[PDB]
Amino acid sequence: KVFGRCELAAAMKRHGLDNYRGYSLGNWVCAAKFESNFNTQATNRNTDGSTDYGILQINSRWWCNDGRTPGSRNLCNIPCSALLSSDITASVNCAKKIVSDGNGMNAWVAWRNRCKGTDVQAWIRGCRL
Ligand SMILES: [Cl-]
Ligand SMILES: [Cl-]
Ligand code: NA
Repeated sequence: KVFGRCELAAAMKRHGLDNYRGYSLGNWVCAAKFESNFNTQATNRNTDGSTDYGILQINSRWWCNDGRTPGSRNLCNIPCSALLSSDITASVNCAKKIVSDGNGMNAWVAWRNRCKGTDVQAWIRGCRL
């Protein structure tokens, strides 16, 4: 599913991401925009053989099992394919574990490089939330 900007903002808010660990909703929408272009089916392979999955591009080296990342952990205890659903629940629940592990949203490279320190509230402007 390719989410609209306000549609995704509303779904993220319903799933408890607004101000989760101090990150306002706009940070999460901005991160999703630049990680996946709001596409739940996005996948991208990394140089170490791991793959990033879903709207928030969660990495198989640590967070999910895709059966093809040797020596990897599955800290969210999910198959990576669950992160590609039109239902963002699995992605949100796993993102909450990631953002809580000490490094905050810096775990998302696109957030650090394209959202951090910008007016992220612009990403939810005009939305009925
Ligand atoms: Cl915001
Ligand atoms: Cl933080
Ligand atoms: Na894994």
